[PDB]
Amino acid sequence: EHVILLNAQGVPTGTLEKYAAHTADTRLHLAFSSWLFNAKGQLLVTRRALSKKAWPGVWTNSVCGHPQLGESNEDAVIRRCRYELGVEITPPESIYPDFRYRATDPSGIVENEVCPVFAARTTSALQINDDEVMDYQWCDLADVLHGIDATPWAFSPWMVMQATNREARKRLSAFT
Ligand SMILES: [Mn+2]
Repeated sequence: EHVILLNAQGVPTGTLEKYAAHTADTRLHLAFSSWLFNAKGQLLVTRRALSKKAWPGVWTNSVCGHPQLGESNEDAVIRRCRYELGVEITPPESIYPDFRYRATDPSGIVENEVCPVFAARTTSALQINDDEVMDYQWCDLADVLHGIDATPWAFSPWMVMQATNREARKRLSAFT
């Protein structure tokens, strides 16, 4: 696994090995986030495994990751959903294509990402990958947004930042 590097124009300049790109001085790179909803309209919230290098043991939106060379964003979502959660999904839909953030985790590991956001619905049962996900929950969207708004430090910084953008929250609500 690698990440795709980007300049200030969102133009790709190359590539680096996933683990090694993520340091105290992480260079701008490409990621994605998806918000997954079941047939009841509940959002899947997941807790990252204790073994993750960056934000281990942290609650977060359904699935995030790094698209690889030659793979669309959508296919990255679909593949990471099969890999982390053992689940099939409807075609990912853009909700926040221009999302970009920088943040620092309790060990000083920085994420610095152009991170388009998607929503999809699950169409099969979860089969949890314990190396990635230590816990999850199905929740009402409005409950999660109140949590995020009250105690943001309880969630990952990309989850919070995505959820707090007005256009993004409105599209996520409409999707449910
Ligand atoms: Mn990253």
